[PDB]
Amino acid sequence: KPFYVNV
Amino acid sequence: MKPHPWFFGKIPRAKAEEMLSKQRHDGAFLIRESESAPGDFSLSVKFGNDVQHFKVLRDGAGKYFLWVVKFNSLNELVDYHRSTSVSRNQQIFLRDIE
Repeated sequence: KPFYVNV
Repeated sequence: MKPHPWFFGKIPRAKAEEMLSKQRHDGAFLIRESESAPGDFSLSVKFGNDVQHFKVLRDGAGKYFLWVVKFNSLNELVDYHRSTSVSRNQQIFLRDIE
């Protein structure tokens, strides 16, 4: 899945 | 007033990556509407030769935030991050696209 630096 | 130069609407994560890797300055950014999570906003920023994505969070009181400081609008979150790093380990200060 897409990833986020803050999650 | 003038529209904001940082709102791109619903563009693919890949397209944001594409256009941002072509920017010359660190901090170059754009706000987009997440295609993976409808109703969510994503902040894409360039740093060095890298491009990172941040999810704009919203809490129980309806406020926006990246880490701990909360705001009432995307406008204020963005403006606040022009002088406060968007990352906990790199100093990435938002700067308008060019």
